[PDB]
Amino acid sequence: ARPARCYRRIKGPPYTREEYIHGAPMIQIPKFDMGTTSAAARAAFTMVAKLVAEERGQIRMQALEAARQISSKYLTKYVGDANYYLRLNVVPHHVLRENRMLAMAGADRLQEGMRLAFGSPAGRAARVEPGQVIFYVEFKPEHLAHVKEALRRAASKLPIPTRIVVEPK
Amino acid sequence: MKWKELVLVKDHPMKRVYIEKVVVNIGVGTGGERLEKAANLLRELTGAEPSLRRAKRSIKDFGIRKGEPIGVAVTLRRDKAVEFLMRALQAVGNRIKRSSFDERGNVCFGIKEHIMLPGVKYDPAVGIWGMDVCVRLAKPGLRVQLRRRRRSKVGKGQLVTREEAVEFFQKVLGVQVD
Amino acid sequence: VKRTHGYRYKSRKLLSKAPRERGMSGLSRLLYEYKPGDKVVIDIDPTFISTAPHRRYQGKVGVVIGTRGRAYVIETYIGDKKKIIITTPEHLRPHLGG
Amino acid sequence: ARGARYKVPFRRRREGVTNYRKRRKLLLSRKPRLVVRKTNKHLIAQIVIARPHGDETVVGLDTRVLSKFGWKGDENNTSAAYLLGLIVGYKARAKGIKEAILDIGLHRPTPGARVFAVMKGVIDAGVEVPHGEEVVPSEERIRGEHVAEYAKRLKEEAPEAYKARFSRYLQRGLPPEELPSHFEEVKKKIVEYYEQKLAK
RNA sequence: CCCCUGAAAAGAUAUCGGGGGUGCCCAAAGCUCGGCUCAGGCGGGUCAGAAAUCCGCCGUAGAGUGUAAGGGCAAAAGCCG
Ligand SMILES: [Mg+2]
Ligand SMILES: [Mg+2]
Ligand SMILES: [Mg+2]
Ligand SMILES: [Mg+2]
Ligand SMILES: [Mg+2]
Ligand SMILES: [Mg+2]
Repeated sequence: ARPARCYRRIKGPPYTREEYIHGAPMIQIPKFDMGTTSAAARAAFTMVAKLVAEERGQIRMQALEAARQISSKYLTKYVGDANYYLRLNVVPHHVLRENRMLAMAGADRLQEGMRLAFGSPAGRAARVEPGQVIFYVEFKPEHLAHVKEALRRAASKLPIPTRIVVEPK
Repeated sequence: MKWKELVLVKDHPMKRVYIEKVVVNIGVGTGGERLEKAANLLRELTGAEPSLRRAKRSIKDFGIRKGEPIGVAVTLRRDKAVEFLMRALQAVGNRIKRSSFDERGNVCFGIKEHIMLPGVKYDPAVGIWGMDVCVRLAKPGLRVQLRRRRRSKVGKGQLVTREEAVEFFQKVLGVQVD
Repeated sequence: VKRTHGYRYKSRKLLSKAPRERGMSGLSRLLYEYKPGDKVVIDIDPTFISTAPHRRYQGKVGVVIGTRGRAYVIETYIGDKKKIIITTPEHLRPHLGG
Repeated sequence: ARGARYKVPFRRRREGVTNYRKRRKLLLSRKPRLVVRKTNKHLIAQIVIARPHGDETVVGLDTRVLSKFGWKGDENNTSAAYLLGLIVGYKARAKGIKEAILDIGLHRPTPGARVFAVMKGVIDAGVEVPHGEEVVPSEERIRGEHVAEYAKRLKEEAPEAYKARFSRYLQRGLPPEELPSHFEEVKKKIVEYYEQKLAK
């Protein structure tokens, strides 16, 4: 994988129609909603924290997965799976491309340089706008310090600056 | 006991129930000569010319192609229907299951082999044939759904119901419904 | 790869209809009688595409010059060049604006 | 009906009165249409010009008009159809209509049908209607000889069935076996009334 | 050569840009007239069955229309004669 700065900016149209894309990669995020997901038990939670994007850009699938792991592990350890609801709010629909010389990927991929430059699929990313919610947490007011810490850890894994907004439901 | 007097009359003259038509069907698999025997049986059984029924699709597992005739059915009306219906009921024994009635006033029952019908003879030439007998009941005003011009829907109250169908077979045709 | 130029080569949007316009169109456009000097608007009807004029003439205003059987001979312009469009009334509308 | 993508057909199509595929081919003629429609009891004949905002009926009549010439046969048989066409034909001619195109709507063009009897009456009044020579009913049927022959057979077979099947005929004072004689009388009165009108 | 996209709501528009197709096939798959309604679902019906022919109800096209893609089409442009 290239450094994430290579795919951070929105430089072209969304590339999502998988029926026209050969070898589009499979999404490598196993779950998107963590903790207590049933709507009845979520009624106990009365606070909402959001990790909100500050800039527009593309977040790679592995960064979303890395952010999801660190925050969910922290909440499981310190808050408890029965006392919170955490949702990864964006889905990596956009397919990333790379122009590299490769074997077993088509004859055109054997031409070097910028000849036949249209890249083969290299991964997935979510295209986000300023103010967009990346992570969404529902919790009880007693755990505010722990929820803020979990979202601070998630933010350290993401390629764009974010900010934490805490509001009641 | 003819067609015009076989009518179940309720407390409105125009809400009467009568036998709209009786349809006899035989489903043979493929052959023409096999069909020909079945076609001849229906003509002599009912007195009416049967029509060949062509396959709607091509089913390889049944060995039938779309367009070849695999069926022989004739629809009976007025007096030929009543006459044949009486024979068909006898071949079963004036018994029709209650579940054989549909919600819209159709009754269909099967005939496993046609010898139980009165007036027919075991013939080693035609062989042995089964039969599907479907009877339709209708109140007056069904033309509204069938005419070419200004076709519309018949009102719900003027349609034959399941209960009016079982009553007609019991009270008018004298048939045991179970 | 260069643009291909079939007779209807960039006409997906133009020849598409909204769901509420599906099916046959009304027959009132058939019943207008145009005389020489009348102004018409070329409004292509996608249910009769074989008699429709080229996409470049959609929305243009022409003048009726005469008739040819059942079609009307219309004088119009593409930019600066005079063009003669011969088309049936189902692809025409009266121009009320002068 | 169910959902926004449902397309409701034209009002006259969902009423089942207008075949728009056939109507379009009629309008391409740009000629007046002879519209002939059948009801249970009457016949309707209209001469119509189509206009973008709606059709214009130059002349329209149903078979009730026959009582104005002392007609005593049935309202909508083959004989009544011919007389209706004659009245419509002369009225249409007085308004400047020379040629018309037959429009039968949803009725079938069976040979000898009443729609072609109205056409035949319209033709004899001077309005030209193109047609094939094998669909006009025979003159015997136009004169009602098929009605008279049926009643004569009924009387000598079941005299009561003659009384019921033609009760209204007896009420009007014209027995069905005398229909051809009366049809000539009514036809003469209609023709004379309009040739004189045309002459003046 | 052809369709969609790129193409920026008139027109034009390129790249060893993206997704595909073409060098045919059909005496019918061509012309016309009439009738009919499709995929699918449900209820009943002798073998018979998920699927055969029969009766009924629902069914905006979820079918079909030789062949790419896009567009059109329901008393039809589909199916049968
Ligand atoms: Mg760019
Ligand atoms: Mg060029
Ligand atoms: Mg052509
Ligand atoms: Mg343009
Ligand atoms: Mg072609
Ligand atoms: Mg047709």
